[PDB]
Amino acid sequence: SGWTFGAGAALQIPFAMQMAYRFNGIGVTQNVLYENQKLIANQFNSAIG
Amino acid sequence: VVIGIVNNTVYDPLQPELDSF
Ligand SMILES: *[C@@H]1O[C@H](CO)[C@@H](O[C@@H]2O[C@H](CO)[C@@H](O)[C@H](O)[C@H]2NC(C)=O)[C@H](O)[C@H]1NC(C)=O
Ligand SMILES: *[C@@H]1O[C@H](CO)[C@@H](O)[C@H](O)[C@H]1NC(C)=O
Repeated sequence: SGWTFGAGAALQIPFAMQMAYRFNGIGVTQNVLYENQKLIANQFNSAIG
Repeated sequence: VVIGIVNNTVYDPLQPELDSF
């Protein structure tokens, strides 16, 4: 649900879409997430490893 | 490239004006 469970309602949202909002929050356009979603996911999975 | 994209019409407010013109 992203940040919405903190505000109280716990609104579900697809993970790739909330990550796209995180990108807007850092000042990167959300198309950068969807156009590079495979790379971003690979980078995240590698970093957790 | 976008995963999960969908097809829909996107309205363009300039088109009906030029059409009427
Ligand atoms: C969205 O619309 C496009 C057409 O603009 C569809 O693309 C066609 O898909 C068929 C297979 O179903 C292909 O044989 C065509 O060559 C495709 N055309 C183009 C221009 O790519 C697409 O399938 C539609 N998507 C959905 C989910 O309906
Ligand atoms: C969403 O998940 C279903 C399986 O629950 C799958 O069939 C479908 O292709 C998925 N859609 C996208 C856009 O990933």
